[PDB]
Amino acid sequence: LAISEKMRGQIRGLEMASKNSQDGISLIQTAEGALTETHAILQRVRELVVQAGNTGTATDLQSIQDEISALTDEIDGISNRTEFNGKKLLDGTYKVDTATPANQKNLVFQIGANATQQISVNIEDMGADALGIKEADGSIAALHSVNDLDVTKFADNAADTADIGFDAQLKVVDEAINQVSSQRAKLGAVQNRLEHTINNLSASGENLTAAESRIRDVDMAKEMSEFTKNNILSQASQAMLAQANQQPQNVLQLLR
Amino acid sequence: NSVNTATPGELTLMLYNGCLKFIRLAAQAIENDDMERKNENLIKAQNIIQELNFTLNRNIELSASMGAMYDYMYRRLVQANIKNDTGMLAEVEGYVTDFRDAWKQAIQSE
Repeated sequence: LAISEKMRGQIRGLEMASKNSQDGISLIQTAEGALTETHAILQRVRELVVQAGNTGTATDLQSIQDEISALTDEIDGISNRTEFNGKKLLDGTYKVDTATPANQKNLVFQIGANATQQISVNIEDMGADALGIKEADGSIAALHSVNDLDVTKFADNAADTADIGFDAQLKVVDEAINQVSSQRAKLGAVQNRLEHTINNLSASGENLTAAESRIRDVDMAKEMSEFTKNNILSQASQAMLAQANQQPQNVLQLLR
Repeated sequence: NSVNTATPGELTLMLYNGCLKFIRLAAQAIENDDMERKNENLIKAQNIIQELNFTLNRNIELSASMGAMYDYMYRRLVQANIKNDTGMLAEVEGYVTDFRDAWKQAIQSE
């Protein structure tokens, strides 16, 4: 057992780096899955804005606006409830803050070969009042956010009316869609970097366990699984000696 | 529960069964798009495979091929995690089922 016990100490560093990279990838996949929902909701909001801009039936406008307001509330819910290990990911907790860096919070990941190079990652506010036409700075002026959409104003304003006409409110949705797409793409690049780290960690572990890194592909693993299964059946006493070496308190902990 | 009761062979069988349970839970989490749940269960499954590998008596000849399978199972579960690949999970589930079924027979006929 002592041979196997020190093999733990050899690759303990690689295993914990592998767990950290897995945790980081799943955090990003959690954020990306929620952003996919927000993007889909924004696409539906655009359909309703376009429908409102072509409707001459104002109670139709009010019913369309009711749906839009419920959809932008869905966007707020996603930005407020999306979490990984209790950390709010999409509510602006981790947004960049170049105007006041003292207020900025970063997500930290470990990247590169050996998973020792730290990087900082930010995620912008994805709530409805933080998506839309941005000013020169990060700010969104009045009537320029997805939360400000109001298609009932189309009844009293021409399509080219500033801020509240059909063209301007449609532009708010287009900009918001691209903002969500940009945030998801930036997180995908980080995920790609963590994937490369995982594959270098695996190659490092493959080198340190030569003759236990022996299984290459599905064909070998399938064939070795059947061969090993039959050897366990045929050599029960050897199988017991080889593997039945767990201590009871470690088993209860692993089965939680 | 009543673990100090179990024989050494029965303890190992408990580990194989837990590994399968956590892989199945992670596959289900992938269908439900629950990334955190998938990640939690695959790491649980990986920890079991690593505990099995590190409790091998490598003076016994059988330990070489069992540990080589554990190494592939661990690497394959990591890939399935980051790729959301249920197909990969079904592959590793088949290996653990092989080990589980043979182990359960081994402690019986003994």
